[PDB]
Amino acid sequence: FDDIHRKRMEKDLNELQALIEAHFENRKKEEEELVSLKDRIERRRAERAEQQRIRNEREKER
Amino acid sequence: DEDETTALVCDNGSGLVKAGFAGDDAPRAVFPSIVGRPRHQGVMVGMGQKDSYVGDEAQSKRGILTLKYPIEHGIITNWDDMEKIWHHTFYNELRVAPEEHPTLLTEAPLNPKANREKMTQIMFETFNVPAMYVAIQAVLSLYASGRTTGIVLDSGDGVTHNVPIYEGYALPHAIMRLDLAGRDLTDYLMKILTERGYSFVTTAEREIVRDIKEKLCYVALDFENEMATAASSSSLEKSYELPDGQVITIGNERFRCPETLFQPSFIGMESAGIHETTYNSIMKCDIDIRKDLYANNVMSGGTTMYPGIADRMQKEITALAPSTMKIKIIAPPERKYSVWIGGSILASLSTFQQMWITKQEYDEAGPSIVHRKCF
Amino acid sequence: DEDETTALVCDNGSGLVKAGFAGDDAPRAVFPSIVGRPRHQGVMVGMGQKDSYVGDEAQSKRGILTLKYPIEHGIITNWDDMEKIWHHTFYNELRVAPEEHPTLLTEAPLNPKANREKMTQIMFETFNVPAMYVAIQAVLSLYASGRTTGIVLDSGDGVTHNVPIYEGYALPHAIMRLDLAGRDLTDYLMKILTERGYSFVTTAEREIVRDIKEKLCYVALDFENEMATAASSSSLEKSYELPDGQVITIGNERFRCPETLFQPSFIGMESAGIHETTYNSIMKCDIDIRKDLYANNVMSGGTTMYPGIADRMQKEITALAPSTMKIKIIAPPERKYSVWIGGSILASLSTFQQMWITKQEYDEAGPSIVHRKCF
Amino acid sequence: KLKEAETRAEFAERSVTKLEKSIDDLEDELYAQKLKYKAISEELDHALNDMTSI
Amino acid sequence: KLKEAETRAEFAERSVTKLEKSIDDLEDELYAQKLKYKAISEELDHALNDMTSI
Amino acid sequence: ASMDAIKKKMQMLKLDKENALDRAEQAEADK
Amino acid sequence: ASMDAIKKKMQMLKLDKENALDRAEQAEADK
Amino acid sequence: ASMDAIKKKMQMLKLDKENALDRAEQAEADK
Ligand SMILES: Nc1ncnc2c1ncn2[C@@H]1O[C@H](COP(=O)(O)OP(=O)(O)O)[C@@H](O)[C@H]1O
Ligand SMILES: Nc1ncnc2c1ncn2[C@@H]1O[C@H](COP(=O)(O)OP(=O)(O)O)[C@@H](O)[C@H]1O
Repeated sequence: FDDIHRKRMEKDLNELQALIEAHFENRKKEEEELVSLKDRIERRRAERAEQQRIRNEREKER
Repeated sequence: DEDETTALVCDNGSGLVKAGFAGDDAPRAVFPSIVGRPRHQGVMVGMGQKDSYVGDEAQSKRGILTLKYPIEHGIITNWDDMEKIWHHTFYNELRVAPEEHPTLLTEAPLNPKANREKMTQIMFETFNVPAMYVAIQAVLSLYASGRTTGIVLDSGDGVTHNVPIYEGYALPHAIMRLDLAGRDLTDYLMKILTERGYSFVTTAEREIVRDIKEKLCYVALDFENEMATAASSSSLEKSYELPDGQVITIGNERFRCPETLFQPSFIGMESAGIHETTYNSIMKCDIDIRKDLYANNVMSGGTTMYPGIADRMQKEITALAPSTMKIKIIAPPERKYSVWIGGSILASLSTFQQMWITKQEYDEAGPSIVHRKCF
Repeated sequence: DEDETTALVCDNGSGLVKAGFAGDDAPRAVFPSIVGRPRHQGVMVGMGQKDSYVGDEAQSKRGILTLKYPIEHGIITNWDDMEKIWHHTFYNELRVAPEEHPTLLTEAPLNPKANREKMTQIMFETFNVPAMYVAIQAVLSLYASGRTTGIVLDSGDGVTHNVPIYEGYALPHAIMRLDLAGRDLTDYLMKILTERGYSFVTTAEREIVRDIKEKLCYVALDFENEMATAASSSSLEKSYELPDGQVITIGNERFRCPETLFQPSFIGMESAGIHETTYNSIMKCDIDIRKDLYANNVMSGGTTMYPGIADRMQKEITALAPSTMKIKIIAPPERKYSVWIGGSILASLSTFQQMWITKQEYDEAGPSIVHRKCF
Repeated sequence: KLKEAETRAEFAERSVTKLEKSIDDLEDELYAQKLKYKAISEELDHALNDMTSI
Repeated sequence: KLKEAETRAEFAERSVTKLEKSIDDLEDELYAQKLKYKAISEELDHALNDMTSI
Repeated sequence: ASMDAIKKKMQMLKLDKENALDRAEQAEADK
Repeated sequence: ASMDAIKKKMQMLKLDKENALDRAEQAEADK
Repeated sequence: ASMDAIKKKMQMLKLDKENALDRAEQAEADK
């Protein structure tokens, strides 16, 4: 019986460390990859938006 | 998905249903004990729409549904709705059809026999389960917590049972069953939030208050002192975000609701509270039993997860108990989730295989058999 | 003009303002809780013209005014318009001045505390009343009807309260505050009269509909049968003459509106009706209480004056209630104005003269004092 | 039709450059949130692994 | 000129539609940033305010 | 990340100190 | 960047455990 | 004149007969 309790602590603490790591790392990987990716998407969209604004001004003159 | 005929295990309360399979140490899914039904006339054509929604469906579509709970004060009053809950609970999420697997359902020790008889009948005649067992919730809590001895407080949404068990034996003369529960605490909060200018009267509103309680409320180690400051200053207030972007700010009501557990008079209940209920069960047991029950106040069921409750219950019993004696509460983080886990433990014990009612004995005797076989 | 410092008594609701002095058996005057304002640009010079009109002035000049009611389903929000209503009530009707008289105001038991605090603040700070007392409408409803035990069914313009009282004690856990009232019936009738080809959307139109309802409506003992004949024949129709000479003929709308009290779904409300709330408020009380509450369901407020309402609720409660036991509705002629009478009874009791907030305690503590001094 | 189309060409293009701008002004301010809410929360969680090393 | 103005109006309408979609997506992303940020900052303020005894 | 590390370390230390303390108290109290 | 509550109490509760553990061994040896 | 005489006589008789009937029923029902 008390071995059940020990097994529970063994899995919970192995899980705790796996989880402190997975909780943090899954977010740091997904989250930093996401902002890095979307920081670039945001910049590329802003660049394209500026280019289209310029393109629209050029057509207006045409 | 399963490679053995493991029993399926559910703890069906007046609040929520916890479910998973025998042999695990945790439920795999939780559903509210809710079946929802539309209260409006359809105008558009071809938008689907069910006659009723179950569990999480009932809450997700709740904007126009009235939401009913099939279980009240520990028993099933509406079993047609429980059949939909069980199909969803056992087959849609756990992916196991009971037809090929035994099922364990739970009850309080004094739970009306009619409820254990219907639980047995339904799983055998509607789900064709090969075997059944209806378990005592107190037994299950003690297994999960690693105890054979203690007072089990199953203080959930329906009823507080309060049963002493010693060396695996029931001590029924010392049971202090009390009609004081989490559903009443919610009703009280709805009324005191009404006093603050936020009336809640519809299903959507009722579900909001239950959400406010679960996220903001606590019992407090010392209620009257906590109230003296909370009722006097904004420094103990906490806000909650309502579904439409509006907010509610709550002060002493934050703990006055949970306090009804210790002061039942707040809801018109004739009771001195859950700590005297616990104490009297210890008091009524034999003198060489009492020492082990004072050292083992066991926490299961809902409300056991309010801040200050584990420390408050040990303090309140200590205050009633004789000096010299050590009063201890069994209240680990895995507190309350002990009843589902025990269902898994019991279902899978080798010493409990003979306790399963098979769908042999069941048809020869009928559902009244559960009263003769489960305990 | 009074020769004694008798308390002033006034029920300032979402509908009507009832007022008189303590010790009488009726309000001396009753008028709507209305402050009106011009919705047009003036063109003639030397025409007088107020920025705002009060009570009967607001209705008399309503052709160019938008009319507002400061009390919203039982609570005061527009305290500035209510100061004008009180000043008019006291000085232009009763010919009294609160400065020389203690004043009693009343609210439902689950009315937000803000109402009692604001009423207390204004009467002490703008009218300089020597004392104040905010009474419970349920208390006053039973005093007027002659009961210490019963259910207060106060079904008026603002909110239906549904509270059981036993031997002078509240049984608050059984209060069923319901968002179903005479105010909703006025708006619902405007919508079903629109269905008949007579659209009503403006203040003048709302006041016309409130008059149609008050003079033509009833509920009936058997709704479906009354509906079947009203929907089939002119023999159950009744005409109404509008202020501008138009005539509207009304059929089953005459009762379909009022029927919302028993079928709240007609206005989109999640409710089983006023008879079920009465029933459940009793069923949640102890069995040695229920025997007295079922025999004493007591009407107060408007809508209780509709033909078939006492018989309709008694029939439904009786149908839901157990046999042997007797179920009865008390529905005295002192209807709709009985809470005022109860105010007179309370204000004049010798046992009540210690319940007043004086204008000493008030300034030392501020208006929040009402929350501790009245009940 | 040309005046309407030209007016609409202007309004639609205006809506395009208005939205490209509100979007940039959205996204740019949004990326600030995007880059700092996750980095603050991320570094908070990073720090938590270490904050909790006691 | 009309076909060109209609091209511009429709170009821009198609483009504004895409931009409107970008806003709808952007706002959902924004909400995710705010909601996750809020959830993280608050789950920590509360986790640390209640979990103070270790 | 809510303090998951703490939630479990908290349970570990409260339980371990309470058990160690219960042992300290009994070890002397037994006389 | 530890939160003081967690750093200070994790160490103090850890110490209550260690001190109690040693006290249990010590007192048990005496008793 | 609306039937004022009736409105009150109606209340008087309904109440008096209901009370008398309640008494008749109890007088026998009490056994
Ligand atoms: N942390 C918590 N805070 C406030 N109330 C709680 C908490 N946990 C559970 N409760 C309350 O307990 C009730 C749940 O009943 P429960 O005993 O868990 O059924 P079951 O026996 O299947 O577990 C609900 O009213 C819920 O609001
Ligand atoms: N002939 C009538 N039949 C039914 N109800 C009426 C009649 N005349 C007036 N009333 C209603 O009385 C209501 C006034 O509210 P009231 O009941 O006096 O406040 P309170 O609930 O505090 O007692 C209005 O909704 C009005 O329409």
